[PDB]
Amino acid sequence: ALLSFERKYRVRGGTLIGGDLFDFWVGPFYVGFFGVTTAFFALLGTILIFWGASQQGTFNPWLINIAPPDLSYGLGMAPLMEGGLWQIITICAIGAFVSWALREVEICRKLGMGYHVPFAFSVAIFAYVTLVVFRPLLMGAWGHGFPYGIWSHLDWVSNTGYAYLHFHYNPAHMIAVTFFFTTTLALALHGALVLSAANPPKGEEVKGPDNEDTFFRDFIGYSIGTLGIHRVGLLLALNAGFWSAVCIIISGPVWTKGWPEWWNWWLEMPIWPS
Amino acid sequence: SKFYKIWLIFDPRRVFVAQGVFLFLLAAMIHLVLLSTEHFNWFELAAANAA
Amino acid sequence: SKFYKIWLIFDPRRVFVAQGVFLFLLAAMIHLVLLSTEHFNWFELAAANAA
Amino acid sequence: MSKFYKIWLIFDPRRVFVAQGVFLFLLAAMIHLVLLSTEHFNWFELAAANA
Amino acid sequence: SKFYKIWLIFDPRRVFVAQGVFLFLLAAMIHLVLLSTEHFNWFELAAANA
Amino acid sequence: SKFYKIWLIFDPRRVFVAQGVFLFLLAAMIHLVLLSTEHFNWFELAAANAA
Amino acid sequence: PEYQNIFTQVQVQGPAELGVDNENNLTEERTTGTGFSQLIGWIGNAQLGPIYLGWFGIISLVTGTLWFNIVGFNMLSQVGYSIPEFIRQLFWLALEPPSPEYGLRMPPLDDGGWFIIASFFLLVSVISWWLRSYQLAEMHKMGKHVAWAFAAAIWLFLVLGLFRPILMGSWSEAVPYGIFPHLDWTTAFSIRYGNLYYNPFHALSIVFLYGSVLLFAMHGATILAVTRFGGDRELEQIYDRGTASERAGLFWRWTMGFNATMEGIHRWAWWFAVLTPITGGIGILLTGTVVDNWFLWAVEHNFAPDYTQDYGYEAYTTYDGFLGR
Amino acid sequence: MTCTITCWGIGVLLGIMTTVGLMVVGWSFLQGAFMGVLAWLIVGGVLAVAVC
Amino acid sequence: MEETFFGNFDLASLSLWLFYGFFALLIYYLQTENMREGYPLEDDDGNTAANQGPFPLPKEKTFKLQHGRGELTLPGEDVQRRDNLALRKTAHGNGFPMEPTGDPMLDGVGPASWSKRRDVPELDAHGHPKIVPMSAAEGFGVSAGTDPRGLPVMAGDGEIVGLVSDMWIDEAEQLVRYLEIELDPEWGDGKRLVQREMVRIKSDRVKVRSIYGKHFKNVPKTKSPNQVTLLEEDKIMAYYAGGTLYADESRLEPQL
Amino acid sequence: DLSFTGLTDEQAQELHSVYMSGLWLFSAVAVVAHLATFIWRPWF
Amino acid sequence: DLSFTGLTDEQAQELHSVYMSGLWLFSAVAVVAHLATFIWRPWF
Amino acid sequence: DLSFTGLTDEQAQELHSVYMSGLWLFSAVAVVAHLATFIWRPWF
Amino acid sequence: DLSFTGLTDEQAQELHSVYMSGLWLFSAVAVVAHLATFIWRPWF
Amino acid sequence: LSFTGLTDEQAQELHSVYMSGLWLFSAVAVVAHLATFIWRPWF
Ligand code: BCL
Ligand SMILES: CC[C@H]1c2cc3[nH]c4c(c3C)C(=O)[C@H](C(=O)OC)c4c3nc(cc4[nH]c(cc(n2)[C@@H]1C)c(C(C)=O)c4C)[C@@H](C)[C@@H]3CCC(=O)OC/C=C(\C)CCC[C@H](C)CCC[C@H](C)CCCC(C)C
Ligand SMILES: CC[C@H]1c2cc3[nH]c4c(c3C)C(=O)[C@H](C(=O)OC)c4c3nc(cc4[nH]c(cc(n2)[C@@H]1C)c(C(C)=O)c4C)[C@@H](C)[C@@H]3CCC(=O)OC/C=C(\C)CCC[C@H](C)CCC[C@H](C)CCCC(C)C
Ligand SMILES: COC(C)(C)C(=O)/C=C/C(C)=C/C=C/C(C)=C/C=C/C(C)=C/C=C/C=C(C)/C=C/C=C(/C)CC/C=C(/C)CCC=C(C)C
Ligand SMILES: COC(C)(C)C(=O)/C=C/C(C)=C/C=C/C(C)=C/C=C/C(C)=C/C=C/C=C(C)/C=C/C=C(/C)CC/C=C(\C)CCC=C(C)C
Ligand SMILES: COC(C)(C)C(=O)/C=C/C(C)=C/C=C/C(C)=C/C=C/C(C)=C/C=C/C=C(C)/C=C/C=C(\C)CC/C=C(/C)CCC=C(C)C
Ligand SMILES: COC(C)(C)C(=O)/C=C/C(C)=C/C=C/C(C)=C/C=C/C(C)=C/C=C/C=C(C)/C=C/C=C(\C)CC/C=C(\C)CCC=C(C)C
Ligand SMILES: COC(C)(C)C(=O)/C=C/C(C)=C/C=C/C(C)=C/C=C/C(C)=C/C=C\C=C(C)\C=C\C=C(/C)CC/C=C(\C)CCC=C(C)C
Ligand SMILES: COC(C)(C)C(=O)/C=C/C(C)=C/C=C/C(C)=C/C=C/C(C)=C/C=C\C=C(C)\C=C\C=C(\C)CC/C=C(/C)CCC=C(C)C
Ligand SMILES: COC(C)(C)C(=O)/C=C/C(C)=C\C=C/C(C)=C/C=C/C(C)=C/C=C/C=C(C)/C=C/C=C(\C)CC/C=C(/C)CCC=C(C)C
Ligand SMILES: [Fe+3]
Repeated sequence: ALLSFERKYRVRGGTLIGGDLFDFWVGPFYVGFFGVTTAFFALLGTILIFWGASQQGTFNPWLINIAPPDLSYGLGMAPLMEGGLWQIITICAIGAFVSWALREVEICRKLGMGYHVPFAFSVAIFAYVTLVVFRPLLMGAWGHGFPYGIWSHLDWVSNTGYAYLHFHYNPAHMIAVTFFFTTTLALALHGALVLSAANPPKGEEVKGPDNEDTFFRDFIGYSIGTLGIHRVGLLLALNAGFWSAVCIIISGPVWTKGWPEWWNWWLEMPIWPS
Repeated sequence: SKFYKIWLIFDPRRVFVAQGVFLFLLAAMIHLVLLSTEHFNWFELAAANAA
Repeated sequence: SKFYKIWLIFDPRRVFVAQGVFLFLLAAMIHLVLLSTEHFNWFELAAANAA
Repeated sequence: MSKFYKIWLIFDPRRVFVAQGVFLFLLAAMIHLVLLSTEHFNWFELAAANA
Repeated sequence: SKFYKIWLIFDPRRVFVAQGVFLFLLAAMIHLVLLSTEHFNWFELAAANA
Repeated sequence: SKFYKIWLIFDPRRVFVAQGVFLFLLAAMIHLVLLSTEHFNWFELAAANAA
Repeated sequence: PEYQNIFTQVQVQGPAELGVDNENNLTEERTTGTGFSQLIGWIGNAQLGPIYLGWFGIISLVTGTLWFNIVGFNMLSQVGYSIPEFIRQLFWLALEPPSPEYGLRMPPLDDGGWFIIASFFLLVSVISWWLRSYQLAEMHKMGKHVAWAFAAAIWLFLVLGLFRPILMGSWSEAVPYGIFPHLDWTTAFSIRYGNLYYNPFHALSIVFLYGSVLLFAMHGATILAVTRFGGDRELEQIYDRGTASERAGLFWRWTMGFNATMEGIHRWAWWFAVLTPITGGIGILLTGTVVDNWFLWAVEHNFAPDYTQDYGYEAYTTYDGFLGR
Repeated sequence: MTCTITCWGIGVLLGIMTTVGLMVVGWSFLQGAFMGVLAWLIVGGVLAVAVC
Repeated sequence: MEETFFGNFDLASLSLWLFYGFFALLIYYLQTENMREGYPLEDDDGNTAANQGPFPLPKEKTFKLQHGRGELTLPGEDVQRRDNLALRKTAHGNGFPMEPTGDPMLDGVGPASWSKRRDVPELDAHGHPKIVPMSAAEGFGVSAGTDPRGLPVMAGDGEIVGLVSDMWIDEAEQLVRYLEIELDPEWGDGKRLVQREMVRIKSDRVKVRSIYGKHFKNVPKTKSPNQVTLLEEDKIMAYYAGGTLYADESRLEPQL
Repeated sequence: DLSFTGLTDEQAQELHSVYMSGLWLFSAVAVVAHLATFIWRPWF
Repeated sequence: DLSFTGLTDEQAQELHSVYMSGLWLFSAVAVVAHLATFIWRPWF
Repeated sequence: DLSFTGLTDEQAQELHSVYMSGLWLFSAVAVVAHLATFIWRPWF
Repeated sequence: DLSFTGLTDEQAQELHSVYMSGLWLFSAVAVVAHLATFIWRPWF
Repeated sequence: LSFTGLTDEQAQELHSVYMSGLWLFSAVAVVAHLATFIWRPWF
């Protein structure tokens, strides 16, 4: 159904392709040309996962594992039950993610708002793309992508991390991790100000932007502002997604030794006395 | 000669601060390259003497 | 000479704080340099003298 | 020498006294901690040795 | 002497609160240092005397 | 004597909660460092007495 | 293209804002010293306003510096007061926790004794800062959401260094004070107790860590998308819903079938971030005290994947083949 | 602006020069790049502040 | 303890199930807190829908608005609803877009639609209007970036509609909000406001691409030249963003 | 004459008298506790 | 004459006399405690 | 003249006089403490 | 007539007179200190 | 003519003092360099 104010916004137009052929709503969802492709690709990938689970012998969501082909198969296609099903789902997954981002462009174009949300999602897609196709292409085999399992894809992270003998010493991992722990810190503090100002102690008037602006001035000596926090909050999250893509694309295509050995440039500088 | 006119361009308070910082950092840097060498390192040189 | 005119340019409050932290930090650094040398480490020298 | 009292014209007594107290104690803890690190001036380790 | 004038510069509330926390932190610190040593640790000395 | 004037500058409402929690954490801490020691651990001592 | 609100195209600077005040007399503890930085004003507010210094702020700063100095000055002494070596090994030095042989007793100063004293001052500094956050919110007559959220972070901070070492009965279970060393502890902690990936609370905490970055990217971009309708004024949109809140809600309703309000988004934002250390704190507490091996726990509870392929490299290639000879 | 950005451009240009200059006399890329990054921030920052 | 209560159900397993119960209650609480605005659902015809969702409406909460503006209980009738919308259904059923019956930018529908906010200016902590022109503001000036006052304004089709005369700022946050445009006689009559988020400032001009030259004369005006009410802000901003789709047929029709 | 907390001299004087009664009562119990535990296991 | 905190000179002298009374009482306990510990286990 | 903190020339004289007396008392203790330490365990 | 700090020429000499005296007193101790340590362990 | 808002007479007065300081700083540096050359020459 609609909302109390939704009717005045559901106008015709704003599509990127297909016009009014697909321009309608199914329930609350908006269907576009890319909503049709999203439905096809997502459903095809979902069914193929359970088809592979049926042949795997288990339907347990923890134990379902669709794995890439061996490194021997290279960049070519593999038998469906020997790693080819994973490749098809990857094509479906990429098609469903790109369509989802393009569908968001149509929605935000129909509402006359900015395209920040689809652009931010593209960084998430870029991180997924650099894990499943970009990095395997550089390393020369489709078997370097992570498997499609709830707990299996943690084993891929564990072994890939320990393939460089200490993955905490990765300079890009060091930067990327700093962005998660800070984005969550920024999210916690930003969400606290709005909640604290809008929900004061019982019997007290609600607070305006000035009161929360002066709180952090009293608290940490500097306040970034109502607009600045969202502006810097997106940048912290986008940098987190980007630098996480960097830490994994340089592990194997750019660096093959252990990651602690990378810091040997700093230890053995000519300036340091012997 | 007529070099005094530089103060009609440079702010005396803004250049004195820069000159003071530059002079000390330069002095510390030269004092540090001497200690890097094994010939002019007076700390290690004194240890070699009377030993 | 007539160096007193430096105070017509430098603010005495801001300069005095600047050299107060500079003088101690310089003194602490030099005292730490000696402690890193075997010859001038007075703490370790007393231990050797006792033995 | 006899006319250093004018330093209190430049400096506010309130902030100088607070800063001096923090610096003096943080100084005192530094040397006391330095002495405890040495094997010769550790008065706690010496008392055990005399036992 | 004339040290009574220190209260003309310092706020009596501020000194007392600062001194109270400062005094306790030393007492806990020095007691902990004594516990670290083998000679001034009164807990193990009682055990050793058994 | 004259210590009753400490309430003229300290808020009794603020002091008591600070004076209250501090006593419990101190009491809990001493009961814990006392339990860590083998000699003064009354829980372990009772089992030893029963043998 | 259209102007994306990522950088302000023009900045206006007026008299410094000293902040609001009430009968609590906030101004008497304020520094009243302000400075304006234009570089940071391209992305946020350009004023480095006065900071409220009370007693919880002063106590935390002084005790925090003592922890910083004790850890730092020990590191300098470790390399024999060699400043060039101190800088070179700065990321490698640390103040190691006590050895396991001392249990919960006070260890010698050179073998973790200074670690306990330094950790005592850090604990005081962190708790004092929490009290300052709680006190400031009370004096501003605002909600205590900042203090409660910060208390969630302290919960993992307390568990990781105070609560868990007591339960294991050894101060040696604490985290070393080093840049690289606390990364070494993190890796060694996972290896010692099985595989921390299989800790359900570590998995759950990652869900809320990913969700936190997920949701703040979603919220950060949505507000920037509706900032043309005055969407950055979130507080006024709660009290009087404008077109900015409607379009932001309708964008997500048409995308994923449901949305939130301008207030309710910050309840989602608050809870995912707060649940990140709360769940992790429980997972670290159970690690060592209860389980001692997480992968074997996973095998017992039947959520560890099983593999049927071979393991050696000889089952996939040859040494000569890999070398191309 | 148009001068702060230009002064920043001179800093990054100097950092590239510093990297290759140190590589010529030995060192390594990462060792040279670190001083190039460091020279970018210092000289580039000073230029943007010393003159506007 | 390393002893299990029954089977393989230890303390770690018990804490997991306790969190599952807590999370289910948390999700229920979080979702209901998001239903304070926009409900009941209604349908395309305006009547309340037969389906309302699995989550019931939350209990009423009250906001004590400042500056003597009364209270506000969010779960209830919405005063921001618009009436006499110039739209018609394109289908007899549900789930299909509405077609404007006139000029969408003038009637305020779709991307150009505003919301019936309060007809009073937003106030700062003191109580004065939040957004004021820099002419009234004392001690405020441009400290960085390009000053747009005096630069010509170029519309979305390249037409020059006037020169920027003033610029409205948020003195509470020291942030620029609007730019005043002195419309030329050939394009308009008086002054118009454009929000800072729809204008790109160049060295010699300011460019607004969402509005053509002929659409500037119909931008909503402010009742007074010293302050702007919340309703006027919502009408002005919606007009410019509505031009991103209604300026010409090329924008409305699909790009491919 | 002086009160940073707005309490007159008379109120503070009797506030302290009640406070000292609790302080001595708390200390009296503590003294017996330390005296009893020294007989049990002396630490000196 | 000079009073940053506001309280008068004779008022300051009254407060300092009490502060020293408490200070000497605290120091007297410390000296006795330090003397007892030195007899127990001297550190010199 | 030259008043940057509001103090007068005559006001600052006794403030410095008591500060120096406080300085000498603090320094006198340090000399005695240092002299005792050198006798106990000399560092030269 | 030139002053960027509001200071007067006549009182600038007054400030510099005691600063130089502080310079020589600080330097005199340092010269004695450096002379003492050179006798102890010379660095030349 | 004068970007610092400083008259010609003041600038000439300011330079003479600055030269006097520069020579004194250089004179000390010269004397220091002969001491180092005698103790440990680098040529
Ligand atoms: C080999 C490594 C192990 C590993 C071992 C651990 C360990 C060990 C832990 C985690 C934990 C965490 N892991 Mg894990 N983890 C691994 C793999 C991963 C991966 C991945 C992609 O592979 C990810 C994303 C994560 C993610 C996470 C987060 C969910 C979580 C941290 C909570 C948090 O926010 O901390 C933020 C909290 C803090 C930083 C404490 C805050 C301290 C206080 C509040 C601040 C004091 C400030 C201080 C005084 C300095 C102030 C100075 C200022 C300058 C003034 N792990 C592998 C398996 N993981 C934590 C956990 O379990 O949570 C349940 C944890 O302890
Ligand atoms: C800036 C980086 C951060 C980010 C941002 C981000 N994500 C986003 C957005 C943004 C800004 C959206 O707008 C968009 C959205 O609408 O979210 C509600 C989204 C989104 N990111 C999501 C999830 C997600 N984000 C994650 C993280 C992040 N995304 C980063 C922290 C993660 C991680 C790393 O854990 C996940 C799992 C979704 C909720 C949503 C995208 C929804 C979508 O793509 O829908 C279309 C597809 C389907 C309905 C089903 C597709 C099924 C496939 C065809 C088959 C399976 C493929 C897959 C590889 C399975 C693997 C399973 C195993 C790994 C267990
Ligand atoms: C769990 C979700 C996120 C989170 C939440 C979170 N953290 C928080 C909060 C919240 C909600 C706060 O409210 C609180 C805060 O104040 O934020 C501004 C805070 C905070 N958590 C912080 C950081 C932090 N957050 C972290 C992580 C996170 N916490 C997540 C990202 C981490 C990590 C990765 O573990 C850290 C390290 C702090 C910035 C802040 C509160 C810490 C604090 O101020 O403690 C008091 C200590 C001091 C004032 C001094 C510390 C030591 C100084 C370096 C000493 C001074 C040195 C100086 C050079 C002097 C030298 C003198 C000598 C030369 C003599
Ligand atoms: C590595 O370090 C190692 C070696 C480990 C180490 O140990 C380093 C140790 C180092 C550095 C020692 C540093 C210690 C120093 C310097 C000691 C200062 C200690 C002092 C000064 C003690 C004053 C106590 C007096 C009080 C606090 C109250 C008096 C009590 C009365 C009751 C006050 C109230 C009185 C009133 C009358 C009421 C008020 C009146 C009115 C309102 C009218
Ligand atoms: C070996 O190599 C390595 C290791 C790298 C190394 O070591 C490198 C070291 C190198 C290069 C040293 C370079 C340092 C230099 C050069 C520092 C000289 C320092 C100098 C010169 C400062 C003296 C200041 C003393 C005064 C001046 C006190 C005055 C104090 C008094 C008390 C003030 C008087 C009172 C008043 C003014 C009151 C106000 C008056 C009125 C209100 C009227
Ligand atoms: C390893 O551990 C190591 C490190 C060795 C360690 O432990 C280090 C130990 C260290 C440092 C000891 C720290 C010192 C301590 C703890 C001494 C302070 C102790 C004190 C001060 C005792 C107060 C007792 C007061 C009470 C308990 C009740 C009195 C309150 C009464 C009941 C109030 C009445 C209420 C009223 C409302 C009055 C009514 C009147 C009006 C309302 C007018
Ligand atoms: C192997 O090579 C390595 C090591 C790598 C290397 O880099 C080599 C080093 C290299 C290349 C550095 C190149 C050195 C250079 C360029 C030397 C610059 C140094 C200069 C120029 C010295 C100025 C001294 C000026 C003073 C110190 C004045 C004193 C000022 C006095 C105090 C007066 C102040 C004013 C007043 C008192 C009142 C005035 C006001 C009124 C009258 C109103
Ligand atoms: C790595 O380093 C290693 C090698 C470890 C190292 O050790 C190197 C250490 C190095 C270099 C530090 C060198 C320390 C230095 C230089 C510190 C000198 C310390 C000084 C100078 C301070 C003393 C005097 C202060 C007092 C104590 C005043 C007494 C105050 C009195 C009591 C106040 C009286 C006031 C009033 C009553 C107000 C009356 C009010 C009115 C009249 C209104
Ligand atoms: C130039 O300046 C000087 C100054 C010279 C200098 O050197 C500069 C200093 C320098 C460079 C030091 C740089 C510091 C570094 C790298 C430290 C990084 C720090 C890191 C990574 C922190 C790890 C996580 C810690 C946890 C997780 C704690 C948890 C434990 C908490 C605290 C609980 C309390 C613990 C207890 C045991 C309670 C004890 C209490 C009692 C017993 C009552
Ligand atoms: C048997 O024994 C034999 C073998 C014979 C033997 O011993 C052989 C030895 C022989 C022969 C001598 C070998 C040693 C020698 C030669 C020692 C070097 C001597 C040195 C290095 C001299 C130091 C003086 C430096 C100062 C003291 C500068 C003062 C700097 C001042 C402080 C300037 C800074 C102040 C400012 C104000 C500037 C700021 C300005 C503005 C801000 C404008
Ligand atoms: Fe927000």
